Amino acid sequence: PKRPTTLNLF
Amino acid sequence: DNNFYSVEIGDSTFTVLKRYQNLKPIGSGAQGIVCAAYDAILERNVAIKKLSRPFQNQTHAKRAYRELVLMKVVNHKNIIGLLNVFTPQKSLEEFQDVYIVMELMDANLSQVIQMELDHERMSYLLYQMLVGIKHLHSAGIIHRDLKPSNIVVKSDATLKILDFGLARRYYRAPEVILGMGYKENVDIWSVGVIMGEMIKGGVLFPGTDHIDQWNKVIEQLGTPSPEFMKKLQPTVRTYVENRPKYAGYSFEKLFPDVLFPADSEHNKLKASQARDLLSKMLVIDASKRISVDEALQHPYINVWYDPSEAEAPPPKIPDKQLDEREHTIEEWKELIYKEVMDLE
Repeated sequence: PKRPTTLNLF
Repeated sequence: DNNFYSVEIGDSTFTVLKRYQNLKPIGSGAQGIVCAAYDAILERNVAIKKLSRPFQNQTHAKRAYRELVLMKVVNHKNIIGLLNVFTPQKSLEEFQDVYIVMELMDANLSQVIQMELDHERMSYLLYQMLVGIKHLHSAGIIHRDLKPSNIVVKSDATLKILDFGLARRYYRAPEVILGMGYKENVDIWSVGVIMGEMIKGGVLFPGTDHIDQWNKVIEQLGTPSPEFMKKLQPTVRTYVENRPKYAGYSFEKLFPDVLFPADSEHNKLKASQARDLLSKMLVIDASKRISVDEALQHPYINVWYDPSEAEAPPPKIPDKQLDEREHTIEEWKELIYKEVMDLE
């Protein structure tokens, strides 16, 4: 279950 | 010259260390306007927030003091990092502004609510808030004012909490808005709302003032228990007890599948667990509302659980400080000043 590392601030 | 210097950002004058260049206004958190700046020494984007004569008034000073001590003594991957504080005035005589320099994040949650998260994001973000919150709490600090404006995120999916210049519109727990008397899970309502908002993708209770919420809130969750109404002030019980009465809706009908993303490859990251957690958090009666630990232990959240994130040693206050007194103008100034000078 891996921690996200990206997040799109569009 | 004297280390400092002055730029006009609109009507506001920022006076700051020469190392801080290229200030851009980025917004205003409760008690101060905030600039983004380039920090020429660290070679890094930073954020500078100014409190113009924070000793001005009883309110202001209580909060600025809280914020100062706290920002020093509290440190954690999920709480905005302090980098520098200063005043540019060279004496207690002449002292009036405080400048707090912090890390600069990419965005406040306002914002994440707007976009279309998968489950591991929604969960992980929430996990991070909860962990930051558990940290505050472990040193008997209760934020009471958590909301998307005062929670920031980064484009690597880290989240940090700003603010204790309130810590000690309808995101505030009912126990709080009803002069009722509170406890640590007063912060869990906040999260419940925010999560609710993350799922819905917009405002959870399309409601204007700090009691037009109330109706939209009770309309939806349902009128709170009789033997919760007691607990209220006779002053207030009358008002609440008088409102129309609502059954509420189930959490399935309030947060239905269609609003959630696809059930992840992972066992626990599912709309039924999200709904579960939510219905345990977004509860009106605080003594029926989940604590931070339970939320952390909850199948939707615990997938990320890390003892070294979640069980760090509490910040330690002098408990000499715990705003146990009111003051006069002069004293506050001195206190703040001592505190700020202490921070240089």
